[PDB]
Amino acid sequence: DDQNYVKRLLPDTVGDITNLLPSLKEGEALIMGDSISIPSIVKIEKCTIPPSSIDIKYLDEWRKEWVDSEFDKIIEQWSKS
Amino acid sequence: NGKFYRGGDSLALPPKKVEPAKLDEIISIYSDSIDINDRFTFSSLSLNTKVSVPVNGNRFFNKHIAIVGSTGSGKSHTVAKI
Ligand SMILES: Nc1ncnc2c1ncn2[C@@H]1O[C@H](COP(=O)(O)OP(=O)(O)O)[C@@H](O)[C@H]1O
Ligand SMILES: [Mg+2]
Repeated sequence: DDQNYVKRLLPDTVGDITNLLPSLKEGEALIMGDSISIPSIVKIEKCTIPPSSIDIKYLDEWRKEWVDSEFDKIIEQWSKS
Repeated sequence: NGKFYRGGDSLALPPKKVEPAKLDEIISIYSDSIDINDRFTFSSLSLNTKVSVPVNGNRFFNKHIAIVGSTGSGKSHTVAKI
């Protein structure tokens, strides 16, 4: 539904664009408009001061010991919201 | 003899000598169908800049004009030139 919305109001198009939108990689963008003459597929240059990657490492953090989560300060911050 | 008649399925038996059309026959395609007082020119042919393309100036403006094109293609320039 996003792709049919985007492709209809997209001012230009590129070759084989229907399957291109799911197959875009991580950080890969398709820019078109009147500020760029050729609709091009670009890789956005990696952010050196990132919005901090919020993706918790999961298996290795499960792999360690059963840690004692401090429920008291978690609840008391939940309490004041 | 220099006057253009648009026809359909006119037969030329092969082989026939083929050369590029000169300036006057291409002019006769667009200029001859419109009376000289009725010609209104705002453009020329893309592949032959010497060939001017006139439209029927009365029929150009009574029947409404729809100028359509993408952003940055010059649509406002074509409107301004007309
Ligand atoms: N007949 C023409 N020959 C050469 N360049 C043109 C012609 N018409 C428009 N342009 C160029 O195309 C550019 C786009 O402007 P314009 O067509 O007015 O944009 P829009 O179609 O978005 O209003 C202009 O900067 C102009 O220089
Ligand atoms: Mg404009």
